[PDB]
Amino acid sequence: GSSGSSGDKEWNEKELQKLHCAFASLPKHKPGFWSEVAAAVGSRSPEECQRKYMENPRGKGSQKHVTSGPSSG
Repeated sequence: GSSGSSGDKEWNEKELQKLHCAFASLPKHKPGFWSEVAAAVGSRSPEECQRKYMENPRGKGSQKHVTSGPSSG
């Protein structure tokens, strides 16, 4: 029947697949990897593709709210 989920800062398959796809299609050895994956993930920003992935890298991962880890940019 009916269904849907609204009200939870999250992406959608279309995005994910785009994030992963690109992330896969495109090399991670590249510089503006985000800018790239962001191309296909246009749906979102390249700076977000990181924040997103960071949460769901592959498995558990690591989250940080206060006093972020090592920052470089």
